[PDB]
Amino acid sequence: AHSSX
Amino acid sequence: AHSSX
Amino acid sequence: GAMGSMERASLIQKAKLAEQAERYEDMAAFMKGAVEKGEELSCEERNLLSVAYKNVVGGQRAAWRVLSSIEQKSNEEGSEEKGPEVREYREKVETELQGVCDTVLGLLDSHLIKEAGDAESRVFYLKMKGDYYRYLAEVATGDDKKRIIDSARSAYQEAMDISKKEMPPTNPIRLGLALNFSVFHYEIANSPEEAISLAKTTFDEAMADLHTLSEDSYKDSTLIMQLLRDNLTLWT
Amino acid sequence: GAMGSMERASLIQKAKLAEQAERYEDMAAFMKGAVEKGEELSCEERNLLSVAYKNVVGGQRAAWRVLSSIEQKSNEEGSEEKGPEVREYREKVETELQGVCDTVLGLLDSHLIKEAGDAESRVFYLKMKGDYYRYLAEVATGDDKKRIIDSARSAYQEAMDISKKEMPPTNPIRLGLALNFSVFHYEIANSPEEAISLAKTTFDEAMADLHTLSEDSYKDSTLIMQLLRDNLTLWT
Ligand SMILES: [Ca+2]
Ligand SMILES: [Ca+2]
Ligand SMILES: [Ca+2]
Ligand SMILES: [Ca+2]
Ligand SMILES: [Cl-]
Ligand SMILES: [Cl-]
Repeated sequence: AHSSX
Repeated sequence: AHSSX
Repeated sequence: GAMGSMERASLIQKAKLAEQAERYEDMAAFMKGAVEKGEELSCEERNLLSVAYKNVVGGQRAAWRVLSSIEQKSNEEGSEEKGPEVREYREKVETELQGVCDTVLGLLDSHLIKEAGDAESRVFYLKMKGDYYRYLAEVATGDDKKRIIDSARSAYQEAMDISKKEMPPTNPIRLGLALNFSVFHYEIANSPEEAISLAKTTFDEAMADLHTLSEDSYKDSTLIMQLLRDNLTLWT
Repeated sequence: GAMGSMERASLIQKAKLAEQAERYEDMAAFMKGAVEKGEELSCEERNLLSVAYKNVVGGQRAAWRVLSSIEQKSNEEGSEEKGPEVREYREKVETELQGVCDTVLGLLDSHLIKEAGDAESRVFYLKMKGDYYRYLAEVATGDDKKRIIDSARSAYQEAMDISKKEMPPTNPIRLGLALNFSVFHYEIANSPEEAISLAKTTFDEAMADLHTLSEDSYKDSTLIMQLLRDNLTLWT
């Protein structure tokens, strides 16, 4: 899954 | 310029 | 600390140079030094701190995952025993990763969070606290794994409560917080349905608020909304 | 050293894990520890040593170039003075780069080169010696810049003399040596015509020897020949 920057 | 690995 | 003799402004300037040079360990050390000056951080400075440690721990997490995979294969049926080296080196990387997480959490606790009164700063730091407990949770296996998980959840939840009361649904901090809390639910808390519900509700409420934004703010918000969409596509 | 208590074989095993994890500073430290066991290195071990430090110094060189460019702009006409920070941080990176180069050259001198009797090992180490003096030369500005340049030239020249007597013109070590010596001529010694002549003669003599090779050896040699061709296209 993609998390924030 | 390209050098070796 | 080794940065105690350097001016705050010089540390910030050098953090920006280190980013341009992709020297993220340097960047982190400079920003740690800036935090330890004891003054609150501006919005730009908070993001420098976050970017620096995100990149440092990101490299550690990637390496830990490589090594953990190799370790797990070595413990399958039919695998030749190659000694303690894989475990040892995985533990070495894991300990360094935990040390970075402990450093960030120590900065947040001494004393960034307690002096953060504005919603934008308090939510930012509480999100960071949830993130670095989440990274600890990714590698945790012992008696305190459940407490580590609950520390991440608690930090994310306080940030969510503030952000919902004090920030519009398109605010990029609020969006990135919800994104990461949803990842926590999916990957850490074994709650994929909660992960999916949070990502969809976050996306939909931001969609309905985009009409209030400038072109520049619209670009900032949709960037994170696309990550929510990417995760939902992965998860459904 | 910190690796003195670890088995040689364990250091080599961990160097290979660190490579898979893209942990090149770890990889370098492991291989430094292996060298300091005092035994000669096999072909595979030599290449692990080379890959590790090449990646460490490669990141340092890239950062130094970013910072040096910023520094040079800050010293143009009309540039606002921003204080000593750019120079300071460039010097910090430069000093760390020089320390890595000194470490490699120290390993080669104590005692890899003197115990290297086979052409494949001796040429390999002398090429490395030329490479790391070349990296020192890239950042040198003082009284010993000329001696640093001549130390690179001398090491490359001894490696060339051996390789021409003892190795076929398609040997990948010989080819990579000639490639790097040609780069030295172009970028360090202000001798572009020598750089071009060496690259063309190296390429042409390897071309004429390819018919002797297996498919696998052919692939190894042509890979480096293409880098010679790329440089000639850049330089002509
Ligand atoms: Ca001051
Ligand atoms: Ca369901
Ligand atoms: Ca032993
Ligand atoms: Ca000419
Ligand atoms: Cl280890
Ligand atoms: Cl500095």
